[PDB]
Amino acid sequence: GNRPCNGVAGPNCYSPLQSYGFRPTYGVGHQPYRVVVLSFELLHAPAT
Amino acid sequence: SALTQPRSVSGSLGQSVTISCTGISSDVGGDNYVSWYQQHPGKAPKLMIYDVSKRPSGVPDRFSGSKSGNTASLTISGLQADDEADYYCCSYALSRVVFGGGTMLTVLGQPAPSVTLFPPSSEELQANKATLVCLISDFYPGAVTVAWKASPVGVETTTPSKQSNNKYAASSYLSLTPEQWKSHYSCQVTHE
Amino acid sequence: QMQLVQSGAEVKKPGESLKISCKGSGYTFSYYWIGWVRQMPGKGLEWMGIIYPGDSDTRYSPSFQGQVTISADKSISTAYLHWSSLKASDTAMYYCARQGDLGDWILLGYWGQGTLVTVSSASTKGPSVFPLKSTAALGCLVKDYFPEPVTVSWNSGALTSGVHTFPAVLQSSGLYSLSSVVTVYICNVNHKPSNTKVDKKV
Amino acid sequence: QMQLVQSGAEVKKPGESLKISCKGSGYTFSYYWIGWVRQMPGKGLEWMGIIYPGDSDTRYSPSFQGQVTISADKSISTAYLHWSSLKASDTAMYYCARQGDLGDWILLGYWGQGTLVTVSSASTKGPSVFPLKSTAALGCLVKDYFPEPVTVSWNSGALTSGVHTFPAVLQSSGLYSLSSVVTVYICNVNHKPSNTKVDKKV
Amino acid sequence: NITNLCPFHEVFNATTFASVYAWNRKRISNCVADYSVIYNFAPFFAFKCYGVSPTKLNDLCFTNVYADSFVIRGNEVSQIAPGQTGNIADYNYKLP
Amino acid sequence: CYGVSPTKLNDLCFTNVYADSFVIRGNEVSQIAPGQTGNIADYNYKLP
Amino acid sequence: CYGVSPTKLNDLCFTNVYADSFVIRGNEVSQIAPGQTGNIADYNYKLP
Repeated sequence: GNRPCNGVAGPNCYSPLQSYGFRPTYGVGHQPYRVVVLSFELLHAPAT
Repeated sequence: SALTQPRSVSGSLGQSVTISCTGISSDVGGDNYVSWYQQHPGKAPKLMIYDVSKRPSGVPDRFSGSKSGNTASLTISGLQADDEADYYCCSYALSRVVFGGGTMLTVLGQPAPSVTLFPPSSEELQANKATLVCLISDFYPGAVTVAWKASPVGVETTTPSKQSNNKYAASSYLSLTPEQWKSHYSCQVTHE
Repeated sequence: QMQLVQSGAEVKKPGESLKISCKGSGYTFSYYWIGWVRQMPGKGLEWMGIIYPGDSDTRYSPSFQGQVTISADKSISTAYLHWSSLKASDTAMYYCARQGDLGDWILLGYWGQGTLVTVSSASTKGPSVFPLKSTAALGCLVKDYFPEPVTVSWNSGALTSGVHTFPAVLQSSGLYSLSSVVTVYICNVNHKPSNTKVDKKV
Repeated sequence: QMQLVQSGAEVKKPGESLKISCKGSGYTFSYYWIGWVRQMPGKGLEWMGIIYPGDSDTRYSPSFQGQVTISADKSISTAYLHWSSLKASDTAMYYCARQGDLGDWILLGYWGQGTLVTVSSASTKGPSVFPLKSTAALGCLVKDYFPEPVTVSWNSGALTSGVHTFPAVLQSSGLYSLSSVVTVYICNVNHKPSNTKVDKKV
Repeated sequence: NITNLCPFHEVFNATTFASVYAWNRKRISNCVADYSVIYNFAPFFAFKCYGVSPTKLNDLCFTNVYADSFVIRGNEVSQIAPGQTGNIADYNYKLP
Repeated sequence: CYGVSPTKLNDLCFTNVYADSFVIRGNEVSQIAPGQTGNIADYNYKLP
Repeated sequence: CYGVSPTKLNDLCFTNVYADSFVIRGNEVSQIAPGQTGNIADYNYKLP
C-alpha cells in the first residue's frame, strides 16, 4: 500500500516469503518437486 | 451465502405444513444440492430429505419438497406427535455444507396439569437447608405459572421439559432455611 | 449393522487441549468421507471439516482452518479431534457424520450419537444428594452441582419402570438442581463429570 | 499415543535365515520412513537401511546392500527383516527407527525397544539352577548356560523390593554364570531361548 | 471499467460435475479474469493450452469464455484434445 | 534439454557446468523454463 | 470393449489378435474386466 511500513506486518504490507504447506496427502500438482538445472556453455571456450 | 429459515412455525395434528428455506446457492451440474435434517430435542440429527426429488430408505413417505429458484420448501403431510422436532435445511453445491438458523415445528393438541408436593427431609434440616419441591406435569401447552403461598412468596423454575409421555413437565425448588420452613406453605399453580 | 458410536463426554478447563474420538464399524472405513459437525446448545449446526480414511486429505471450513484439526486411524477405523488453546465459548455439542452410499461425497448420510464437550472454570463442584406426603411415589433431590449432565438411578439400576426424572433447575446462586421420582428404595446418583457418586435412601 | 515395538529375541545357528518383525501404531504408517540400526556388542550404531511404506522404494547402506534386506507391509503396518547365510559376525542388537515429525525425512525421530539376535553353534545349551552366615538375605545360582538373555525372578515376580541381580561371569569352560539375591522364597529362573523354567527354593 | 471479480468458483469448487454426454457449459462474461487463483483451487494433472500461452493469460481480453465441465476415465484423458479420436471424441465430446 | 541431447551427453565437453537445486510446487513445474512467467519465474528464479 | 470401438473393429488393422474362451457362473460375469477383483479375476484370469 501507500502507507509506510515497519518491522511488523500491517494491513497493507506483509512478509514477502511465504511457506510451502507440503503435505503427502495432496494430489499431483501440490506435491514437492526437486528441480536440478544443469546449465551448459558449449562453445570455443577452453573446456574444463 | 448463508441459509435463512423461519425460527418458529405452527401446525396441527393431521394437517399439513411447509417449511421454507432460502439462500441456497447454485453450481454447475444443477441446483438439486439441497438436503434436510431433523433433530429431536436431546438427540442427534437424522437425514430425512436429500436429493429432494428422492428420499432415503426407511424415511416415511409423508415428507416431500420442491425447488423454486433459490428457495426450497419441505412439505409434511399428516402431522403427528413424532413430527414435533427441529428441522435444518442444508446446501452442498459449493463443496461446503451450510445450515440455516433452525426451525421449530409446533402442533396443536389436547391440553389440567398435575400438581404434586414433597416436603424436605431431615437431612436437609441438619444441613441448615429447607427445599420444598413442587412438580408440575401432564400439561400440553408450553407455558405454566408457578407460585407459592406463605401471602404470595429464593425460588426458581424451568418451563421446558422432556416429552417421553407426549406431555410436558415442570419443576420448582423453594429454597429456604429450616427456621423459615418450621415457622409456617402451599404450592400455587396457574395454567391456561 | 453399521455403528458410528463416538467417545464419551468430557469436561476440561480452558487450555487443556482435550481429544475426542469416534469408533466406526459395519462398513469399509477406507473410502467414505468422515467428518464432524459442531452445534452450540440452542443454535443451528456448524460444519468444521472432513477427512478421508485412505489418505489423510482434510478439507476445513474457512471458519475452522486453525481452530480444530482432524485426524484418523485407518488401522483401527477411528477418527480423532484435537484442539489448541480452548476458550470458554468453545463448549458445544459435536456430531460426527460419514459419506454413505446414499448421495454424493459431501452429503452426510449417517450420524453418530454425539459427544458433549463442557469448558468452564467452576472447578467442577461436586453435587449433594438428599431425599424428599405422597405415601404414592418417592423421590430424591440433587443440588449444588455445576455440570448439567448428571446421571441418576434407583436401586443400583434395578428399578427402571415407573421411574421419572424431572428437568434440572438453575438456582440464583449459579448452581443447578434436579429431582427424580419412582412409582411405589435407594436412589443412586453418579455424577460422571465430577467423578462423585453418592447413594441415598428415602 | 504413538507406539513402536519389535519382535522378541531369537538365537539361531548360522544359515537358518531367521526373520525379525516390527509393529507400529498410533500414526499413518504410509508417510514416515522406517528403518533399522545395527549395533554389535562393544561397538557403536551401524545403520543398514530404510524403507518408505507408501511404495516399494527402498534404500540401503553401501555396507548392507546384499547382507540384509528390508521389507514392510502397509496393509498391517508391519516391517520385516530377513537374512541369508548367517555368520558368526551377524549377532548384534537391532533397533528400529522412524522418521517422525521432528526433522527431515532421513533423521531418525523415535526408536523401538530393541531385539537381541545371537548367531552361534552352541545349539542353545540348557541352564542349571542351584541355591546359595547371612544372619539376612537369600540368593540363587545359575550355571551352565550359553545364551546371554537369561532372566531370574523371585516368587513369580511377587517380590521386587530388596531384589538385586549381579552381572554374569564367563567361566573358563565357555559358559556363563550369574547370581541373584533378595533381601529378607522361591527363585524362578526362566530360560527364554529354550523355554526352560526352573523353580528353586532357598 | 469493471471491477467485479470473476466467479472462478462453481466450476472448480463444484460438488458434482455433469455427465460426458451432457457436459454443461457456463457463460462467463462481464468480469475480470484472474487465472492466478485457479492454480490453488485444486491440483492439476494436465494444463495443456492450444494457441494461447498458459502463463501470459492475465493480460488479455476475451469476447466470451465458456467452461465445459465433464468427468472422463483416466485412460481416456488423451482423447480430449483437438483432432484426437476415440469413443469420447466421437460420441461424447469433440474439440474442433 | 535445450540445445543438447539428453542421451548424447557423455561425448561432449563443457567450459563450466553449474547445478541449481531448488524445490517447487507440482503445478508450477511448467514455470521453470526459458521465457515462462509466473510467481517463481518473476520473483524466485528466471531462466534467460 | 476397451480401447477399440465395436464398430471400427471390422476395419482396423492389428498385428496379432487372441481369443480366450471359458465358462464362468452368471453371478461372476462382472468379474472379468480390467481392474475388477474376485475369484476369477485374481486366481483364474487377470486382465491388465
